[PDB]
Amino acid sequence: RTSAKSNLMLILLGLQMKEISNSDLYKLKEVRSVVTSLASFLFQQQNVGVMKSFDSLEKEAFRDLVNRLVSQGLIGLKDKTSETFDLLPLKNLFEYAEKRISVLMKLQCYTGTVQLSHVQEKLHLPYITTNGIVDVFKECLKRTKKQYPEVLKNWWIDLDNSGILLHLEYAAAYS
Repeated sequence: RTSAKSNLMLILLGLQMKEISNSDLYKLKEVRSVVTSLASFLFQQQNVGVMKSFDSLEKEAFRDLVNRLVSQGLIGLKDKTSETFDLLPLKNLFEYAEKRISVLMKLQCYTGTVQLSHVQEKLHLPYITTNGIVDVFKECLKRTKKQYPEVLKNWWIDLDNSGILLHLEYAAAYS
């Protein structure tokens, strides 16, 4: 249902804090589950003659996951020396998406554009990418459909690198 990257993304979103160090994050039970699962994939992918310890594979998996997120601009490295991540970009992106989706539904809009540059300017996040915004909206839309089945029947997201196109289909009750 969701990629390993987005599972870690959801864990970060739920943490009741604005920042977290690499070491504190790696100690979270939920994080270890995701990491262990990815590590087993990395073990299978090792080339012939290559056999690293599982622990080594887990640390490599964890680094790959965090780097994928930082790379999409979903979270930032607020401090390199202490390896502390800034979680505000992620939480602000989710707030932005939730509000956008909310207003679109209230106006019964079936198709609307979300321009990447607008999101970058609005939240002062130059590093956010379209793939990052897509995953944030997918998660919010998934939650919206679950919480408001009388309003949101179905949804789709199309690509327009300049932005995304949200498609919303409404349920009978809302009309």
